[PDB]
Amino acid sequence: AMGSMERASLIQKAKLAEQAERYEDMAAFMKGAVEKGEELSCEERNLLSVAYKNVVGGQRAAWRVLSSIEQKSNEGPEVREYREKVETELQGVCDTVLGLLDSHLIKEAGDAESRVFYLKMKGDYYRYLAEVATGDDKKRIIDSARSAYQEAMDISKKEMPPTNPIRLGLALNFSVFHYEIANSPEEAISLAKTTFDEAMADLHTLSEDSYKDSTLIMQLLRDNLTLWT
Amino acid sequence: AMGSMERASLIQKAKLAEQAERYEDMAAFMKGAVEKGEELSCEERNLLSVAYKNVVGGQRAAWRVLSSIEQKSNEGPEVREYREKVETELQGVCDTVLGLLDSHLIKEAGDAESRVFYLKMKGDYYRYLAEVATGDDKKRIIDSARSAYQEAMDISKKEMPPTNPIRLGLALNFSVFHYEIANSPEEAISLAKTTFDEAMADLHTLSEDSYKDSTLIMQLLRDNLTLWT
Amino acid sequence: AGSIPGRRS
Amino acid sequence: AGSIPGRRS
Ligand SMILES: *Cc1ccc(S(=O)(=O)N2CCN(C(C)C)CC2)cc1
Ligand SMILES: *Cc1ccc(S(=O)(=O)N2CCN(C(C)C)CC2)cc1
Repeated sequence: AMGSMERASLIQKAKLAEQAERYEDMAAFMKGAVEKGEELSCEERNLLSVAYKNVVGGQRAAWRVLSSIEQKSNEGPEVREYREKVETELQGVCDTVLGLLDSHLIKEAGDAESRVFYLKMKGDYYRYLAEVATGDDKKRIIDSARSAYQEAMDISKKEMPPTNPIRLGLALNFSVFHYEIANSPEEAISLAKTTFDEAMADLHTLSEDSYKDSTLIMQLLRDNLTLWT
Repeated sequence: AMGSMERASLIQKAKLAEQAERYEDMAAFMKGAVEKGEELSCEERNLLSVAYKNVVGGQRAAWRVLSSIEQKSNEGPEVREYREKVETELQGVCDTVLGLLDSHLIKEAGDAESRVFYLKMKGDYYRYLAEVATGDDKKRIIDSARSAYQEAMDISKKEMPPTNPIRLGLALNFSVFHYEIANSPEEAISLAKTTFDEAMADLHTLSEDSYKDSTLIMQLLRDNLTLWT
Repeated sequence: AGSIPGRRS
Repeated sequence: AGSIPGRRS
């Protein structure tokens, strides 16, 4: 689709699409940029992630509305058919993102910051697949999310300080995985509390701007702990 | 696209798509329902209008963001190219709606309520074309909006009470046409004030529920008058 | 200047 | 439970 457009033009248009709140366009521009085959910078990785999180976030919100109506109706075929249509679309977007990570973003990512970022994405998009999966295939999808998050966690704990925002966001999302997907609320609570406490003890090392970045995500961990305890 | 789905199923799915905030799907379902060839009920006309107003409203908001960036940059080709892409998409949606009205919603609409509703839509979608048009073709597009709104106004004044919500919304949108498109602010102000005053004098005839419907749109006329005077 | 929002049934 | 919103660059 985007093979004839320059990489730099795809990046520029992804930024314009974000300003215009055109997230499907944004995601298509960033897919085109990934498919140029070069590694992504920190800013470009963020554009890729923001684009797809907005696309799949709208699909997930729609799927939840439709799934609620469908469950109530089971307390014609149209509600199920339309929930299935939205579900298939959502699965297709998740498969597209997972395909970009597998061909070839992860394998070329050698610095800890890029590798953790992509493995967190891989965990997130398997988690969104798990949200709509039913049965034993749900089990293998759940394991794929778990494995991606665990590898990211292992690298992050070895290579990044406890206040690093990607390390923090990874721990936040892995704790949500434990609570919401893996039926492990105590593991969720433990991980959120340990992550929060270890970040708090490292705040003294940070500049004012880094302090703001880290404390914002720490508050999200606290917000989940408040809801869970 | 939708030829194999039952009319009633398209209508049901358009309502589900509205609940799920899936307005492109909503518009595609209602296009499919129109193309079944039967006339639309009052509720179905509203679903058609809501679907396309949301689709084109997002496009217009994006076009305005991009047009602002482009004008600032004129104080590479990417901003113009992407504004042009969004503009072409917007024009395509407006042409699709206008095509449904012309084949064959308007010609089959004999009651005043349906005919005024469709002619107001026709004025609105030519007005959205006029917002992005440049030059002399802008003139013919502006005239097409004007002509559609004027025919709707003539019918509405003959056949509907001054508090009818479609009559009120038509007058509101025609006044915005005068102010924003036709460079006729005094005609805009006159039409809004006369419409408001004639509705106020007819409120005494209404039930509590009809009073609420009419006064809501009257407040929109007042809000424009406050901004314009 | 606002037209009819028209975005909710 | 909230994950990272992640929807604004
Ligand atoms: C998973 C994750 C992604 C990105 C970050 S971030 O780069 O530190 N940052 C992005 C933007 N920001 C908004 C502006 C609130 C929040 C996080 C952390 C974790
Ligand atoms: C142009 C126009 C369309 C529709 C109406 S309405 O049917 O009276 N009504 C629709 C929904 N409503 C929302 C719920 C506020 C507003 C107007 C009037 C004019």
